[PDB]
Amino acid sequence: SMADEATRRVVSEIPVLKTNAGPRDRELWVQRLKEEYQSLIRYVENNKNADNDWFRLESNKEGTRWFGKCWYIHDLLKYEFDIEFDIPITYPTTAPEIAVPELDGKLAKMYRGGKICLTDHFKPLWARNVPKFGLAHLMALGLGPWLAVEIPDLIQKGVIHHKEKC
Repeated sequence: SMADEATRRVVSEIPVLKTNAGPRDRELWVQRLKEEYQSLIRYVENNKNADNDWFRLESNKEGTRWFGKCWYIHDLLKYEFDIEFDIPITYPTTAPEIAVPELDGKLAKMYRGGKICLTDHFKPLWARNVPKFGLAHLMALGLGPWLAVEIPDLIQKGVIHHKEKC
């Protein structure tokens, strides 16, 4: 499969997750969060090594609410977006829905309320890999490819503009 190899090329250095638990699952959920943080931090360290440190995330105490920032570079200008998501009760079989609230209503591939609209490929890719993919994979395979199509279009249509903070 071209799809299987493309997926492997993106995720092969991201730690695989194991535990079948969502937010209501007590000690099993705490264990899943250890796998989620261990996978996220290795993905961040790999990104830094590759000059692609493109996001920061934190969570609430319970690990049910995630928020932070992602950066996208185009013609050497770095654009920053605030991101957030909830963990569904049926995680990790169900994938989270990433929101970029500032882009609500500013492009077609966005739902009402700021959730990014992904290709029909992400969801079945996630489903076929349950429960091995986690939040690092959501960023790598979900938000990452979405920004690489949509942010270039927002810049060319002048929908977003860059201003340097110095």
